[PDB]
Amino acid sequence: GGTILVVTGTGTGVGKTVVCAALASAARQAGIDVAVCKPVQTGTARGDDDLAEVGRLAGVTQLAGLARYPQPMAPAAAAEHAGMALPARDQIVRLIADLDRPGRLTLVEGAGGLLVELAEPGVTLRDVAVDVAAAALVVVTADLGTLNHTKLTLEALAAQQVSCAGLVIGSWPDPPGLVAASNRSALARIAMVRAALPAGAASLDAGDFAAMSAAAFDRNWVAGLV
Amino acid sequence: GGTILVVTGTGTGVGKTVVCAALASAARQAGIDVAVCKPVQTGTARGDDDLAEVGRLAGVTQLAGLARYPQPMAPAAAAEHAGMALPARDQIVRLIADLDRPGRLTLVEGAGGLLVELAEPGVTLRDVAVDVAAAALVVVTADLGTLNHTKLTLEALAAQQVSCAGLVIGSWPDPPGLVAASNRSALARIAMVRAALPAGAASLDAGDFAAMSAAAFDRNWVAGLVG
Ligand SMILES: O=C(O)C[C@@H]1CCC[C@H]1Cc1ccc(C(=O)O)cc1
Ligand SMILES: O=C(O)C[C@@H]1CCC[C@H]1Cc1ccc(C(=O)O)cc1
Repeated sequence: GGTILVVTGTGTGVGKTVVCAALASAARQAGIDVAVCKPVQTGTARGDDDLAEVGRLAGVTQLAGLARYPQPMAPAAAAEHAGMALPARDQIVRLIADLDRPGRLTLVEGAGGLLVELAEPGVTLRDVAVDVAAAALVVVTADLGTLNHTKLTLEALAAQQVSCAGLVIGSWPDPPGLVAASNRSALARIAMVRAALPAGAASLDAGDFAAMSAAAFDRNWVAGLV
Repeated sequence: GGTILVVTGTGTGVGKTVVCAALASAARQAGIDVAVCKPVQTGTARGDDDLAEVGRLAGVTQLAGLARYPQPMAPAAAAEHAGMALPARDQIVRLIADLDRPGRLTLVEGAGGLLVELAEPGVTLRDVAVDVAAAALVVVTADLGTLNHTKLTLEALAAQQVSCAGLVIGSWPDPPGLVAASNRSALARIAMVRAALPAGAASLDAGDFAAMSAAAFDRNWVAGLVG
């Protein structure tokens, strides 16, 4: 196999997808073959499609999903609303395992934070990460409260021996501000901050997004991922 | 001693203080002697004073502070900004132990969420709860994202064998939307939802607050907290 990395976050709406896209873009620009697996998508009624964001922003074509739920809710609630079960754990893990190949960086995107249910019954992205021996990249905010949520997520990773590949600040403000600047220094004291994406990066066109991504990450770190 | 409960939250601004006030009020209405302590208060330059707020709302008079910092930031950053040190672990323990008394419910209000550093080095409200054998009451929101934060918080309590006294929804919308109702149902499957404080509870006067508080908690559960 290659390198499997779950891209999780401290919560919902913290920039997981755009960080997934940004890392994919940087990796592809380093010559790395990149696949993204998002087993479960919700909020499809309003048009959510994080795989398409990755495909458009980063140029990834190996974009694997299993289930799509109309309502913009956590997978379990969206599945309950729709009256249909979430996928099975085996579906998700085998899909990722089949995507994984030598020389490839396979990013795995869940929904919401680390402990949200992704597959029936009650299996999370952390469970999946354990099953496929992935490390976890954790997308954080720079906002008030990020320190607790980041420490909570890192503890939960370590509790099941899922290695933390670093943090990415999903949206970095301009100009920072006292709290954002303080949080960035504090976050760097608990884990490597791999990048801090400029606020609004998710709306860029493909060209600007690739330039942003290459600048966002350390070249050597990206190159060493596989 | 009596019963020590730390009142924590999934994060900042989730209603910890109002919940502390609400529980204090319900317990006082049960005849339970209540003390509330706030090891670390930040935001004094903004006028933040959670003890004064619990006193105003619930009529608690036994209010013990320790460290206070001007800036409305996490304790470590507020202390750093003030050129001050955080308190030491033994100072928070002493502050709580001095309050603990048979038949008394002592509430310890944290700053931000459970894993926030309250004492150097990296000492948290969870560490303090371990030191004083306190259970933890977890204030949650009903908003999108609460489920992950609540499970993260409950796992962190269990990782150190800190009993979870239950959850309190810090603000409950009336009427609830689809997500809030789904979240409350999902929260109750995670742990006991002891109360859901009505939105705007913090704005009530002492009489309406006391009524809301007596209505918000199960009086048997409250009385059961303290022997
Ligand atoms: O991936 C995202 O964060 C954006 C999704 C868009 C639709 C709802 C988001 C999924 C989600 C929301 C709340 C919770 C919870 O833990 O309460 C778990 C997962
Ligand atoms: O008690 C509260 O939640 C209200 C305080 C008012 C001013 C800052 C709040 C404290 C705090 C903020 C962020 C974090 C973090 O983990 O980033 C930890 C603690």
